[PDB]
Order: sequence, then structure tokens, then C-alpha cells
Amino acid sequence: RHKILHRLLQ
Amino acid sequence: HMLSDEQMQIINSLVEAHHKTYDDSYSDFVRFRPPVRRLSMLPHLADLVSYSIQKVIGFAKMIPGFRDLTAEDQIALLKSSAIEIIMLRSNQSFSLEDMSWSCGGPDFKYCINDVTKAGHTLELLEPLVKFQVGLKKLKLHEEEHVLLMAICLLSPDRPGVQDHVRIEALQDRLCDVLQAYIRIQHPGGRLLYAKMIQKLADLRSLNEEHSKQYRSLSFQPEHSMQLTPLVLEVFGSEV
Ligand SMILES: C=C1/C(=C\C=C2/CCC[C@]3(C)[C@@H]([C@H](C)CCCC(C)(C)[N+](=O)[O-])CC[C@@H]23)C[C@@H](O)C[C@@H]1O
Repeated sequence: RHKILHRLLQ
Repeated sequence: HMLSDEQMQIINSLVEAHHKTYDDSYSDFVRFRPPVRRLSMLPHLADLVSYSIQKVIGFAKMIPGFRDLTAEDQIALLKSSAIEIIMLRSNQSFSLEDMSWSCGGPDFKYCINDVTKAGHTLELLEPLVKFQVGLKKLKLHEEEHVLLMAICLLSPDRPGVQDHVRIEALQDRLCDVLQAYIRIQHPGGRLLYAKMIQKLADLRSLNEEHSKQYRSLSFQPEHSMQLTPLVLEVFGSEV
């Protein structure tokens, strides 16, 4: 989970 | 007396980070689902908040040392503090004469009523608006405004934080910079630091009531379906 946040956090 | 190069460097980094993530032209707002004036403003405001969350993430990544936290810790900090940072940064569009957030256009002028038509009650909007008013009256320098956002983001006392010691030390450095900055650079700021720390306390209370009301929204799928995927992830309760 937190798929988008991980991505945005690089 | 004076600030060090390390401290002045932190201020520069924070100010730049904020200029990079806050666009005074608000030109991107036309790309949101338009505002409509049951729950007619929920699509436009959900898009506004979703966009702002991306901006806070971009801000956080440029806080010195945030990048070097574990990914869990970065997510922990962002999940608990995003709505608070949004409330702080929104002060830059808030106008005392209108009692509203004025974002360039008349269609992007959010009065209190607009926010009622997105699911919230005066139990949130009233303290929110008095908060904006008290914060606007502090007449904060840009430097102080950005330092407060950084300090708020880097509070170790959020649920889910693992490296408590590391984050606390970071927040210590920023508070020292702020308290020093106000002393040297803000004429008549003898009481400003304490006024700002109080607003951090006020934000915790606004966070709490917001989470309450967001819960009620997200438990009605016909309304939660109007949210964005980023909002659902960040304001959600996953660990
Ligand atoms: C967002 C900013 C600005 C305005 C901020 C205001 C104006 C509108 C009402 C808002 C969003 C409050 C709302 C209770 C948040 C509801 C969030 C949502 C997902 C829709 N939900 O229903 O749970 C918090 C902050 C307020 C404009 C500009 O300064 C950029 C800055 O980032």
C-alpha cells in the first residue's frame, strides 16, 4: 500500500 | 546576535523549496473539476487538496534531512501532517477583508459556504477561519512561514514515526533557526516564537476535527468516490 506516496517520494 | 551559515543555508533551502511548490498565479486551478455553487463543491475541493498534497510532498523532499529518513518515516510524517501543512500554506491565499481564500479568479474564491458544500460543518470551518485570521495577523515573514511548515512536517510526535530521535533533532535545528531568525531579523518579535508554537497546537486540533469529518465522508461511497486516489491514500488509515 501507499503506492502513490512511495512513487512520488521517489 | 547573528545566524550561522548552516542556519542561513537552511532558510535559503526552505524558501526555495516553497517558491518551487507554490505558484502564486494559481493557473493550474483551471485543470481541476470546476466549482459548483448536494455536495457540489466536493469535486473541485478534492482536486484542489489532491494537487496541494503533491505540492507538500515536493516541499518535504527539499527539507534538509527529510530525504534521508526511511520511507516509512517520510510516509508517517506526511500522512499525519499533510492536512496541517495545507491549512498553513493556504494562509497565503487567505484575505482578511473577504474572510475567504482568493486564488486568482472569482470562481476560485472559496468562502466558508463553498466548503460547507463539500461536506464539512462549522465545527471545523469556524476554528479553521479564526485560525487563518490569527495567523494572517502575525504578519509572518516568508522565512518564518516556511520554517513553520517545515517544523510542523518534522514533528516526531506523530503516530507511526519510527526514528523518533532523528526527526526530533531535525525539528530542533529548525526551531533554533526560527527562534534566532525572529530575534535578529523581525523587529518587535519578542513574543512571535511562542505565538507560532501555539498555532502548531491549534493545527493538531484542526487535524483532529478534520479527520472526524473526513471519516464521515469516506464512509459514504457515493461521496468518497468523488475523492482522488492520492487523497484516499494520504488521508486514509493504511499503515
Ligand atoms: C489548499 C490551499 C488553498 C485553500 C485551502 C482551503 C480552502 C478550501 C477549504 C480547505 C481546502 C479546507 C478543507 C476543510 C479541506 C477538505 C479536503 C477534502 C479532501 C476536499 N475533503 O473534503 O476532506 C482545508 C484548507 C481549505 C488555496 C491555495 O492557498 C493552495 C493551498 O494548498
